[PDB]
Amino acid sequence: FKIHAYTEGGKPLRTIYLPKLLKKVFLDVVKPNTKKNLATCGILCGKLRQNAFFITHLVIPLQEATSDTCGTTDEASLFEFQDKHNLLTLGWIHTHPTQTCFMSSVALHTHCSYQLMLPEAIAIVMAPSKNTSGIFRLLDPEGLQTIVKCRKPGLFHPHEGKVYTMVAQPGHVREINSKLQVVDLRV
Amino acid sequence: MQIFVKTLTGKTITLEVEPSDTIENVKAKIQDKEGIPPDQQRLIFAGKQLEDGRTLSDYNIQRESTLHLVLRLRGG
Amino acid sequence: MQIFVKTITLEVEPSDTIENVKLIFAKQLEDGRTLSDYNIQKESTLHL
Ligand SMILES: [Zn+2]
Repeated sequence: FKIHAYTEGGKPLRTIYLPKLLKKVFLDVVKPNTKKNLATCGILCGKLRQNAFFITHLVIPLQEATSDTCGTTDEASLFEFQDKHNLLTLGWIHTHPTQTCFMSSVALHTHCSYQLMLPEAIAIVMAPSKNTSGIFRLLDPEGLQTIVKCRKPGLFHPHEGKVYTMVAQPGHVREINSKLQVVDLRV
Repeated sequence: MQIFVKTLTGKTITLEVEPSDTIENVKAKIQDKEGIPPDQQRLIFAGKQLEDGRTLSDYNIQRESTLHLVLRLRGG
Repeated sequence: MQIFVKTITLEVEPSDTIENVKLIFAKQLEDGRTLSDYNIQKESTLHL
């Protein structure tokens, strides 16, 4: 039951407990968007206890979207919310309403910055028209270095090398049966 | 002087700065140290989101002041 | 949506024809067909 998770570079990763309910509950709350073929994003928020992280809250921030992108718009009000309740950012989640399950260059660039601050940060992608999903992270250090060094123009563009990976099963992410709270800040 | 940038991931970045540094310049330093692009960064001090073209002294940011960093999220 | 042609990036619509785009997709793309027929999506890689 004791897991030791090592990055490519030899760095140990702390455990993140993820409620079993989160993927299902996320798809439920963002369904009106999904049905209008609109991507939606969410934040995985939680707490540090005993050298371990717990995802306690799914937060749906103020955002804009298309069929192929979502993006937050008022991160200051989101900070305010997280700061007041002492919620850490441990990862994020978003939908591919019609696409397969993968991390795009847009998502990779977004997630790199989180993972650089928190080696354990994860990105969950839901592909509900395929009925698939996955939990991803960049290869550490090479994947992160590739994205940090990247200056390629274009919202979407390709990268050389593998860059990212699906988290190991089992891994530092441990899915548990647990309560879950969703906070929808949208207007 | 030094200032601190607390992230929502539980980490605190320390930065050597001058009072006359623009917020833009502070973001570029965060890129140099942490690898986070400036356009993804939003910096907050005492309830105010800080403007790229203004300086630390314009917001009365002082030695050992703590700023807060929140990131733009984008997927798809 | 943006797709890759090995590498150039193209801005396209699912209803754009192969003719309108001008090709293999890991099957050769018939000129009278559209992109959506081949389940082409963002970041799909084509070969010139
Ligand atoms: Zn890139």
